[PDB]
Amino acid sequence: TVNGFPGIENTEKRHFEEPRQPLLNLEKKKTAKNILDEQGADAVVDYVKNTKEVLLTDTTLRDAHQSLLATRLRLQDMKGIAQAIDQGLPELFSAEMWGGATFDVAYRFLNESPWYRLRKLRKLMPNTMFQMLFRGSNAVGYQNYPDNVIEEFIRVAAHEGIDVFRIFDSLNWLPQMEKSIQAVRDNGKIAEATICYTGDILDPSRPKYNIQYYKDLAKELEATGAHILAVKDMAGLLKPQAAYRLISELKDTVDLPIHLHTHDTSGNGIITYSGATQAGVDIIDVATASLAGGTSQPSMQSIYYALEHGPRHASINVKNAEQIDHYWEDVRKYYAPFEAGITSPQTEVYMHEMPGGQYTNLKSQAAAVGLGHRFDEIKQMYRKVNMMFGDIIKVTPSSKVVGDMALFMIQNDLTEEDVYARGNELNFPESVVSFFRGDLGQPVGGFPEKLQKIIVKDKAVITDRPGLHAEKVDFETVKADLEQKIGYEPGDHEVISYIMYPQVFLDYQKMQREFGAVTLLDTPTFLHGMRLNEKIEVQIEKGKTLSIRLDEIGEPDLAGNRVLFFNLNGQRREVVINDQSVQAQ
Amino acid sequence: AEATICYTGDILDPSRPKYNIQYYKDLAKELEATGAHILAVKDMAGLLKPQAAYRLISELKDTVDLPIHLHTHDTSGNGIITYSGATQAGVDIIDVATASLAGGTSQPSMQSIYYALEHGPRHASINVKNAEQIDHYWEDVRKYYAPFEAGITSPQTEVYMHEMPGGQYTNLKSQAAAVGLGHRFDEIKQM
Amino acid sequence: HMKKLLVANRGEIAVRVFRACNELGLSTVAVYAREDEYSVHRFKADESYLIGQGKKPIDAYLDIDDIIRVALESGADAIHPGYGLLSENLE
Ligand SMILES: Nc1ncnc2c1ncn2[C@@H]1O[C@@H]2COP(=O)(O)O[C@H]3[C@@H](O)[C@H](n4cnc5c(N)ncnc54)O[C@@H]3COP(=O)(O)O[C@H]2[C@H]1O
Ligand SMILES: [Mg+2]
Ligand SMILES: [Mn+2]
Ligand SMILES: [Mn+2]
Repeated sequence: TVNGFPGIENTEKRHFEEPRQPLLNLEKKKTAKNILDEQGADAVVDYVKNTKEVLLTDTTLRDAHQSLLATRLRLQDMKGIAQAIDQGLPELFSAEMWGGATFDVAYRFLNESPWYRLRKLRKLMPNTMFQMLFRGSNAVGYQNYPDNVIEEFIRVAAHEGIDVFRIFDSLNWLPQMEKSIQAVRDNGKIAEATICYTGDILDPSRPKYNIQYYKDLAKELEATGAHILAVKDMAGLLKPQAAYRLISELKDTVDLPIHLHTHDTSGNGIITYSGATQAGVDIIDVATASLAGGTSQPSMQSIYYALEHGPRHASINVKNAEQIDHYWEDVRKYYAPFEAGITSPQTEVYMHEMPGGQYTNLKSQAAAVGLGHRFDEIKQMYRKVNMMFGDIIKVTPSSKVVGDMALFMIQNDLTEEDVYARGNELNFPESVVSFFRGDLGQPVGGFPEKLQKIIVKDKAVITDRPGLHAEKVDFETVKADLEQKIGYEPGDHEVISYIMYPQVFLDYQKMQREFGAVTLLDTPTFLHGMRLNEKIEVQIEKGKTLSIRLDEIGEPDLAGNRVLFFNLNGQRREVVINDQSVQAQ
Repeated sequence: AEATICYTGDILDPSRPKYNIQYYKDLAKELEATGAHILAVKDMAGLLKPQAAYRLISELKDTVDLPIHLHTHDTSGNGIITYSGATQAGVDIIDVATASLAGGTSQPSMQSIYYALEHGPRHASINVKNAEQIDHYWEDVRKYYAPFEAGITSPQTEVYMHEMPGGQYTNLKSQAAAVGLGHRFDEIKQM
Repeated sequence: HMKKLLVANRGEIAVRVFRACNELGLSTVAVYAREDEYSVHRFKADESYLIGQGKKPIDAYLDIDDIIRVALESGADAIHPGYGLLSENLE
């Protein structure tokens, strides 16, 4: 109240209505979660192939607010609609609700444990399969980790309620995914091996990623124990005819079901999904219409109505989908400071091929420095850097390397010839150094040999899997260190979260000891604090509802500490908080 | 002269027989009885599904000899696939807009409909680089009209139940908010 | 066999039975109306639930079905009526 939320600007707390609850016509039916629970993953795969209609994956809970609200969707907003989604939408194959940037961003900003969110969503959604975007050698981070850490993370995630494991690689490398796929197979869950799409397969001018490359990649992914093959289009580059050709050639090649993930950045997502449905795709990733379009996935209602009169239908209940969309439209207005702005179909993404989240992050980073008006030449530098690296796949964390390299190249006024010749003595950001040192992995076709020697001067460059070249982690010693650092016995999930994010978990525990569980507040109260004479009810526990009313805000004293006169549980309590704007003693 | 058939209802739904394909065929014949140069199909609410678009354009192309001018809105979010389906059925001219002012309520993007037909049997007669360069100017000047923008626009599939045009939808919402009935705007839509 | 008690009353007697149950070791469940949201007995129990929504507060405390539903959904075993309200009610 007296200092404002960090990051966003200080504004008055607007009055928000109670969001529109859905009116669902419940139809009880057997879902894929039950088939996984009693029969198994192979029975789930057989059920997917035996379904004529295209299955849908709801990416509302992770990717829709990743690409639009910058992963700022709190668990409190998902808790009011998770039961309604689980009941009124039983035809969904899976719901993507975990992994990706959510794991880091929740700890860093939302001050809530993603394990707590997973536990709550597993409680409120017992009949829906959960999916996390696993990223190969990395899991939620950006640096390499040893194999036992990844296996422990997979074991804990599968124990806590993750059913589908979508594992991709930043450079489409199979050594970085085989261990994760085998661990998911051993844990008894569905392993979704993922092909990261890039370039154009119908353009002869770019022959590095042709149809044959994706065909052999799908072949050698089928050689592993992958349950469902996945095609991830992070930048929305999949043209509809290219989508039809790719899905047809992959169905003629392997026998695994195909899962298509693409974005509506070019505005051609719906027709791409329809063309993949004609070619025989099985599952597609679609979000609700309130959080669809633009940077996010195509709408599930739009893809239902596009295939309503076609030869192949979409397995969804669109009345319940619109009823859920009412609530999502109502709760989108809570995240007004986190909106990117006016959205539009950007066909420029066919040139620079930025992922949408990376596009927004690069735009914010360029606005944070004195280069906010140079975004067009930033895009040109991004395209030229991607070409000069050898046409690598742009997805996290490899897209972050390209973005940081373009930002460094345009910030210090560099040139392709200048970097290629003069920049031997020039410094470089650590992301490009780590990428050329083999931390991310081996790209297809190998590094540019001369430019690598220019970029890294004398540091060690590996050519194998970076997991073998990492220091082993003993869980007992790090468990004891976490226990003495936080003062209580941690679980397996706390240990595996502390291993990947050492400082972030400690900061989260510090804010947990300071402010407590702030995940139980509603979003306007979480962001804008409280108003004068405003009464709120906070349910800290089932049966325990705090009654908080703010009566007065005192003037700041000489020491700078304001006194706030609260009415907690009907009784007056004065809270002393230090104002950060007085700057006086 | 562009004689215009105002599209409404669904032609692939047997539950609504008042606006079947035969009515539109009779209307096209009656409009070709005059000296109309180009036949136009104004889908003012984004009601034209792509299969319905293909069927309508085919059954109008075998009926009359005038060129077909398709106009639809992207309110349902299925404007691009509708335009491509009409392109496969043999439509002649489609109504598009620049990418800065496309999507949502307005017409589908010209760049998006060019890239949707880039590797098809029928291409789109446009220069996409100049279109994107003009789209840059339109994006720059769209920020001048910030008080006149109608908030966050998303693909609304409720336009299949109530069939308001988008401008009439915004005007009705503004009038409902101006008379104190904005909290039951869903009730107003059902009404 | 008895591990949780509900008090279908308000004011002094509710806190008295709460203290008796906490001395005996049982858990406590409270009931309150919207007009009684600031009462002491609401915050003196382990869990508290709102009864008689949209009714007169005296009639809210006399709602037999609402108290029964709260006691069933809260896992309560016993119900102490206190004095007054539904203490002498046979129904
Ligand atoms: N004879 C017909 N009867 C009924 N509807 C017809 C039709 N021709 C087109 N349509 C409808 O119009 C939609 C868009 O047509 P389009 O061929 O341009 O756009 C297609 C096309 O670009 C591509 N595609 C589909 N089958 C293909 C093939 N054998 N080769 C290449 N592309 C194909 O996938 C896109 C979307 O596929 P989708 O069929 O679901 O969506 C089609 C379909 O619903
Ligand atoms: Mg199938
Ligand atoms: Mn995505
Ligand atoms: Mn119009």
